[PDB]
Amino acid sequence: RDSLIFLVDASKAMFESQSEDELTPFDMSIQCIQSVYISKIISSDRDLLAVVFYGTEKDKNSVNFKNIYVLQELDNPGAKRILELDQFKGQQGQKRFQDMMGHGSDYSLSEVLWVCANLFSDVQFKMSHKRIMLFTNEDNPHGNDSAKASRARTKAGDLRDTGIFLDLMHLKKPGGFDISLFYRDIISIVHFEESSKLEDLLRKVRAKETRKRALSRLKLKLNKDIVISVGIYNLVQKALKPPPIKLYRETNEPVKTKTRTFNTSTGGLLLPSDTKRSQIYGSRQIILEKEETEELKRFDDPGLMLMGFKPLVLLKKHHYLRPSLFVYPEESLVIGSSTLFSALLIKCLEKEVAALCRYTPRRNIPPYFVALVPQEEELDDQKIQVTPPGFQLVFLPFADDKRKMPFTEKIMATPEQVGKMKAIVEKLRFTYRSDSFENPVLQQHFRNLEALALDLMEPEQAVDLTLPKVEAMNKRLGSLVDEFKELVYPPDYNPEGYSEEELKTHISKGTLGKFTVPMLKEACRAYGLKSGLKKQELLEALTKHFQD
Amino acid sequence: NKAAVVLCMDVGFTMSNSIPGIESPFEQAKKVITMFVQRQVFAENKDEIALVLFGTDGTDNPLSGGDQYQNITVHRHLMLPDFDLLEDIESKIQPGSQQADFLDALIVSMDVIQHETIGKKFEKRHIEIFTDLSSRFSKSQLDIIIHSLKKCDISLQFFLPFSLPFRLGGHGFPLKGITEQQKEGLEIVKMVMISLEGEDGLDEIYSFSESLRKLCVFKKIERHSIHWPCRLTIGSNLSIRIAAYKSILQERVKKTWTVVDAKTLKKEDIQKETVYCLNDDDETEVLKEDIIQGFRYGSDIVPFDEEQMKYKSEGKCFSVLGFCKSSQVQRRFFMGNQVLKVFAARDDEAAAVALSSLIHALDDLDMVAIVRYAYDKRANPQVGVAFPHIKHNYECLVYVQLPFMEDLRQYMFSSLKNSKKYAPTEAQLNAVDALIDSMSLAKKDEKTDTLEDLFPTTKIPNPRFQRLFQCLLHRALHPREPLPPIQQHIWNMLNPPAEVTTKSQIPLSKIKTLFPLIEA
Repeated sequence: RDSLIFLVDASKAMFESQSEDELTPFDMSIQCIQSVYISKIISSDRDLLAVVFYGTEKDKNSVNFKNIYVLQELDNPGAKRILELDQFKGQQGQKRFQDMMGHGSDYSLSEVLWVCANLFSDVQFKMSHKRIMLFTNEDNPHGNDSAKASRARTKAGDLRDTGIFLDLMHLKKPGGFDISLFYRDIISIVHFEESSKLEDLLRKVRAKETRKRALSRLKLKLNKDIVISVGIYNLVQKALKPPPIKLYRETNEPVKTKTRTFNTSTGGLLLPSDTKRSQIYGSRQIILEKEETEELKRFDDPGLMLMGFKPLVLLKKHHYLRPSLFVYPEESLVIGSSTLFSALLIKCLEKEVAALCRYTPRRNIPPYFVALVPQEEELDDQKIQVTPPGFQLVFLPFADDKRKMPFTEKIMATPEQVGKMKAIVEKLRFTYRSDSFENPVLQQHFRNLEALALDLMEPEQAVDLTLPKVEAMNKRLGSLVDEFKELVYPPDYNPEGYSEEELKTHISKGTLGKFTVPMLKEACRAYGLKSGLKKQELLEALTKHFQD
Repeated sequence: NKAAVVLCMDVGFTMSNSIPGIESPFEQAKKVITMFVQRQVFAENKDEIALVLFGTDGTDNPLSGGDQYQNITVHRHLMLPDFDLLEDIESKIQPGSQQADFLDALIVSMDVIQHETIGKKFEKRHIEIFTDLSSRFSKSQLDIIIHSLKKCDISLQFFLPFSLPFRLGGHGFPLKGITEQQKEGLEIVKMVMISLEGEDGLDEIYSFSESLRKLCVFKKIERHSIHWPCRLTIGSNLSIRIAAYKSILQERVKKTWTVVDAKTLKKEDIQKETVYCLNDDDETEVLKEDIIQGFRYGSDIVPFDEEQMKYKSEGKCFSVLGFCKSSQVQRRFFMGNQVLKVFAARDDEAAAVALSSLIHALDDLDMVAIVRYAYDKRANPQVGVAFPHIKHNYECLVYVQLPFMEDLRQYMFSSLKNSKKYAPTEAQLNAVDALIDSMSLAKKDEKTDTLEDLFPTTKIPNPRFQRLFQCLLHRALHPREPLPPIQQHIWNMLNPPAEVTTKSQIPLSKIKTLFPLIEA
């Protein structure tokens, strides 16, 4: 279980919007937190979250320290917690926060750092990660109190030693936000840009709300011996609608499910060796031990066997088979890998070539040829890492995965038509980004689920973004539609209601001379051309009739 | 729906000729033939199969009246294939001493189809001949042969011991190293195929070895996939009738292992009983009548006016959201487990043109369409990409599902380029540059300005099935013996050409030394 404390600066600056139709840094902060809470609930993650504000007027922390208010201690996300945080969103919610824990107050980070470090201890479980995410638009908190500023740097330095990590979600402030004035010696380790929009803040939060989780770790053997360890990560993973659970109607308590197979006639409970495996084909039964059903899948031992390098050109976009994985070096197992790996990534990029490997996930599983496509790192304007460095593990289909298709005749459009369509395509241009759409169904489900867990009057019918903005598209298209139809749809269209070839080839391939004389006659008969009684004759004729 | 296939197998004497180390034509043919029958059997296809043999010591065929079509045997008449056919191929059937007239066999093979198909309904009649074209034959029949094949609509395929160290099924015999008789037979084979299919017909002449690493034997009998009809819509005023086909879809083991009793080997006797009880201590049992469902919401537990709150979709669709630079829709985002190819509704010239506009329009501006996809009413809507795909014979859009936000798992990773801790040396870089060069699985060969793949993994069948089938069979025929080792030709096809391994040696050695590696 990973723990995450959300630390929010409640100074007076945090409630002043930077003169735009943008939200106040406090508002941004709160909302990105409700987000991480809801994110965790969606992926049914078991992580622990906390909410802590400092610089407030009232206080609430284990040792009555001043100006520090612990709204929520480390615990799992719940409907009520989100509702609570939500009460501080928007301008009206700002007042609610102000009233309850009046902002603009004296404080010292050490005391604050301690309380958070303390919320962890209090935990009664085991924690894989301990992080503190600080939301503040104040870059030099104790520049006037050269003592607090010192206790804070120390106190921070101590947390790192305890394994607690702090990330800075610095927010906008008039003039900018100089990280080098203080937080420089406080954050754990270029850095992220300051967040002025809720859009970039969430992106920055999402990029740190979780910690690397490998799908596995394998031996990427360059050959029998030369081997490097890599971590296989699944950056894309269809989010499923979690299934319902069974409960003891009276206590609404979880119910484990045991499964016991047994022989019906002897009422005896069956053990794995009291049953064999069967399959039938017609009037033929085939029996194998369970061990054998698995035995027949075994090929390579787990890992990625190198097969060679192939120019990226040969890999085709429409040759998709299943989501791709991400390959990064795993220096922990085999030391030196990050180096070999790095060299490869550098050379594959230079040569525009991917490394072809015979991939085998776990034990007893048929191999699959994959392409390790070189992937260069990319950061955007906010310094957020858009594309990591390493290799994209791409599955290639076997012959059986391809389904060929018959075709009718090709009926190509005219340059005037392509023209009108081009115009239409541009009016409907837009920037695609992978985080563009939310899953209609998941939203609906959990939105309702929330309303219910909150005994709310009714649920919040989400807005399907996946749906096409028709009225808009229409308006933006203007007459182009009607002008396009004219170019392609007849006015009465129901929109919603021995052939020359052969013989020429035989000649090119020199198989005409292999023709029997009867075949030669019929051929000359068909072109009613002047023949003969001899073969060479018919041969000379037919060839001349075409080529000469 | 149904295909009638005749496997005309050469069993003549020269088929047994064995060159040191290399499996004889007879053994290779036996392998290919079994690969075909295995598939047909464990897949449960109702395609009927007849097996003709020419070169047998005796004569057993409908046309043998009068010392003609001698040494040709119709070992198996048209009918579903069963294990009794498979056991006949391994054991039973052996190499002959005679040399039958290869075209005579063909004729006998054609006769099996013609006569034995009258009372039935087949969609395709196909013949597969495996021979080394080593002996004499009379060209006199060619006349009738061709014309009948065309009239009866019987398709054809040839599998030989060569093509137009030897590793069966690998990716590595000069037409000069074959006998002159073989050369003459090949000219008649080459002709026959040209008269039947023209140029492309020459691509219907394979070698036993390449046939092991291909599905070409099943080519003429694959069941076409049904289309998905829908309207590609742009706004609410533009509509184009389309048809979608599953271009890519992973094939999977269909049949499952049934649990039976170690002795009766029956299922009936076996029964799994799934019961429920309190999860924490004082593990009391619970009754179905007293069990409800409900989902979790964090720490909350909601007992789930209810199902009646499920997402409501307007149903089936393929509507456009917008267009955008292709570069923004990166392959590493592709999701789902299929690839659809969208064409204009069949026989709708208008639509054909409409779609063509779009397709070319996209290929030009170099953009793509982000679309909303919904298979049927009950289906979960999807958001994906539709990008142009233009070819010689056709044009279409390739649909592929894209991700929803909740599918994104964004982890940050440390730049390895700016890492002073790991940055490789110049000695190390060129070392790898050397390796990559040596292990190239491609070559700018022949048509000088052309690239040739030396390891087309997507032309190789999943080694999963042939493996499974082999085992299944070995257990059906040899119940007592333990499952056999993987067949070499299967290992040989999953490995790269021999060249690559060779050229790699030295480079690799240097890379071994230059890159230290020690387990923690």
